[PDB]
Amino acid sequence: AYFDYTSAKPVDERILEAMLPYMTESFGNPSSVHSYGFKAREAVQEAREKVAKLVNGGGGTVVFTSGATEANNLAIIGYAMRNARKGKHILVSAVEHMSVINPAKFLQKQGFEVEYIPVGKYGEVDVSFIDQKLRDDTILVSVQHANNEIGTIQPVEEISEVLAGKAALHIDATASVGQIEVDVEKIGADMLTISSNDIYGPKGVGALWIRKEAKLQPVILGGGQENGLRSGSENVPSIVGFGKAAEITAMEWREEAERLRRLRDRIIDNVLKIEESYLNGHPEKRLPNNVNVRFSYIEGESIVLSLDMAGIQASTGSACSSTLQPSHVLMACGLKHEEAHGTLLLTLGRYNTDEDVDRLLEVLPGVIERLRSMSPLY
Amino acid sequence: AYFDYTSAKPVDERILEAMLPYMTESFGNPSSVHSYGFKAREAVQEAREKVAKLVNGGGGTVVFTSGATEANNLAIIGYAMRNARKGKHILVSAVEHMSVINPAKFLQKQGFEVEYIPVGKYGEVDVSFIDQKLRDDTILVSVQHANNEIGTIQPVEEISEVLAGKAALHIDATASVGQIEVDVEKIGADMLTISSNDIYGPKGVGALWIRKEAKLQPVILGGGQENGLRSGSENVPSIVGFGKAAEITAMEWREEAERLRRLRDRIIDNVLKIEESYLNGHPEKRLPNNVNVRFSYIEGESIVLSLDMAGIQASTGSACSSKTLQPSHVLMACGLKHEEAHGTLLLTLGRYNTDEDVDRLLEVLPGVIERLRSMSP
Amino acid sequence: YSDKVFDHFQNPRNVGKIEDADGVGTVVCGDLMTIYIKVKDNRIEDIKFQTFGCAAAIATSSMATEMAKGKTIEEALKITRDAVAEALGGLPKQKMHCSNLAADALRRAIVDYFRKNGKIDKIKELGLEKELEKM
Ligand SMILES: Cc1ncc(COP(=O)(O)O)c(C=O)c1O
Ligand SMILES: Cc1ncc(COP(=O)(O)O)c(C=O)c1O
Repeated sequence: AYFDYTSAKPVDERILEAMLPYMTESFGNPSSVHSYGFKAREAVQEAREKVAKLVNGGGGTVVFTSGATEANNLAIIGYAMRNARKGKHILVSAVEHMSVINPAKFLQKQGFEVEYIPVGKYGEVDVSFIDQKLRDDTILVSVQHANNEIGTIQPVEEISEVLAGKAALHIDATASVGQIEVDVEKIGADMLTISSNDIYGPKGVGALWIRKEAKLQPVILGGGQENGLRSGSENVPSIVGFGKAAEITAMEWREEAERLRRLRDRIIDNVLKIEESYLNGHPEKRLPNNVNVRFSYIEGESIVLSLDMAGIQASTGSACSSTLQPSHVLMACGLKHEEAHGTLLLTLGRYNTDEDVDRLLEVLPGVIERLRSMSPLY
Repeated sequence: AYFDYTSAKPVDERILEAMLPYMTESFGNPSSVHSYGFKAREAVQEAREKVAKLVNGGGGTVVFTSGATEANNLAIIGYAMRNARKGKHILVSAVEHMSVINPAKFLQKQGFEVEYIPVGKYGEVDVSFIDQKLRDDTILVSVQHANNEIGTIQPVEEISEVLAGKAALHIDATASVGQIEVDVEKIGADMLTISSNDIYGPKGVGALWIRKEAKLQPVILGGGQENGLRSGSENVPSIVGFGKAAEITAMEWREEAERLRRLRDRIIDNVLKIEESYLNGHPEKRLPNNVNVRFSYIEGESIVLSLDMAGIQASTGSACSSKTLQPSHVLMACGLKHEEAHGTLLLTLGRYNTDEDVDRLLEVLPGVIERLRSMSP
Repeated sequence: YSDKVFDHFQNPRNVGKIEDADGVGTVVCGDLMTIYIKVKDNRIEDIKFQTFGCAAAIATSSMATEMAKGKTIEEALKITRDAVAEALGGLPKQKMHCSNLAADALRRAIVDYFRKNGKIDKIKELGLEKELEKM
């Protein structure tokens, strides 16, 4: 029973089929001026449009990167550097993925001023901080659509109004694309981060989408592929796969997320009967695929490994599973170091069944009991 | 008849056979502390070792990248940024790939003094220029092992000796792996770039070998994978394929190399026996897979698309095909007049090249050249 | 990861609390542990443990208490972090502090038992003065 979907996802069989011919028969390089390269270019172009179509991204550009991490690096460093003549103040959310938080920390070493936006007990950004700390010199604000640890969905449409086209708005959509509607014009984004594997395409590819006019400095220098914004011969097979995943997600995402929500709820309603258990992140404005619970008196890695020995895959924000520091997200919500130790994160996907849940809910309570009965803390 | 192996190669079928399970059955993330994490974690480390074994890499560390391009970005930018206090002087060969020449140019912008090592007629870096210009404040030298453009093999053994303890030595080994012996201790590499696709593994992954106690700043920032030098969730399948290809290249290159040298030789003898043909780069000290001749009487893209039409996938340094519209930097550096260089043919040979493929080009090429110069200004 | 570590984690030995225990020893991350011993003729007639912490915490606590059971006291003070790391089949770095955890809770238990039975002299004997003070 694999409930660790937000750390890795399998590649959908239909994506693999789209990919394989590009790896062995049409392995041409898009820059080549012959048949083999021309086929190669049609393929990248089709993929580009399927990714753009997925997020209603016609009024902007898709740039293929090696993943959400690079995409984020490029969004933050690429944009700020090229735009520093118009100001140097930046707003970033306290619960962003480290591929946002670390690049902002790099800009802090390069004469940029970065303010990190607090959140509340359920992990939603504080919009009135944004509106209070917005200044004529603020050029960028980076907030995620949704949070992949606690499941919480962010007030991005609200955020877009406040900004009022006075500072560029970056949105990491890594957790949202496939779970909830991702419409760049509806959420007023200027840059969007997309992950292939998060929608069941190959690992090691992603895109940053960039509104027309938003201008950026590159990070990966060399050949000038991606119109000068990302160099290296294009990874055609992955891009095609990424494209096939976008087409599938567009056609199937709604029914899938409704199903996962229903399974999410059965989990939460059952898990939470257990003496001393708590849901982290919002109880409703929450990704259909996320259950994040904590259990008093016990430690998260132990829950995780117990589960595994039953054949159940899961995840924890405990210090014990890293570094040795707990989850920065949990800290920001205002969990104490004690609370964060007993964390269990179960995230759902395309190959889950009611039977997976059956199995989980007959196994868990025995685990929590077995660990509790040894905790000096019980 | 595919003669463009250095632009892109097919993935080897065995590489493929080893990639799939990790896409569908064992799709776990190496950071996970459960069985699927554990398998993925063993799968990655075994590849890392197979890659280290390829270039003799025990006294060092393999860092996975999204490809050569990134690995060069890491070598130059990450090494120079982290070492700047030892000095800010940098030596870069004039015929490096652009993924080395561009980041250096970034550095010049950032205050670093970069000098470009000249080459002779066959594009071979001047080992003497490196002797007399290497200052006390030199921290990094970057010289490719071989040129994928013109085939020339650099004197890396002798360059490594000109140094000795002074500046770290970066070597781009993209052209060379699977072609000629690549040994980090023998060429004296302080850093070494490796390309998966170039050795029949997948596109989208590559590596930087880094000698123990050379220190770099990372480029890709975030989650702390690759021991803090390259964040992001490991592309387990790609890395597996990369290892698998590493394991075949160790066990097959000596021979495949001979086979190709033979084919190159045949090609060499006949193309050269044509109206106004010159051979670019060194004729003897050259990769088993590089034929690149130039013609006075024509343009390159023409010779290329005229070949495509016969069923021949080739490449050109012709300015026409460059989107910026400039001719090859690699060729200008040798000394060619922008005009002379315009009509050049490049023919990268590879694994699935056979005798019959070679006999086709020899039955096709002469007409292509003749019934094209027959319409010349 | 580690081999017999799985077996002591999933099937732990001597979990529990001891009423009218003869010695109770107790110890940067989130690992807290106590050991309980009953002592008859200079032996550990019984040992039970309670720990809160990672899988290696559990494993080492299990192993340590299995190692000490029915042993003389001087035989038990011989149960260093390494005799337990090795005992299981070793552990990886970073999680090795969790072996120090168990070996320390056991020492303290033994040091508790001496401080309660006026055997303060043996505390000196015997190498364990420093750990009484830091308690
Ligand atoms: C010498 C050399 N270095 C670097 C590269 C870059 O490889 P990629 O474009 O796949 O990153 C190439 C090939 O393009 C090359 O020939
Ligand atoms: C919100 C968010 N952003 C970015 C990433 C980066 O993912 P990767 O490690 O695939 O680059 C992740 C993890 O998947 C994530 O959860």
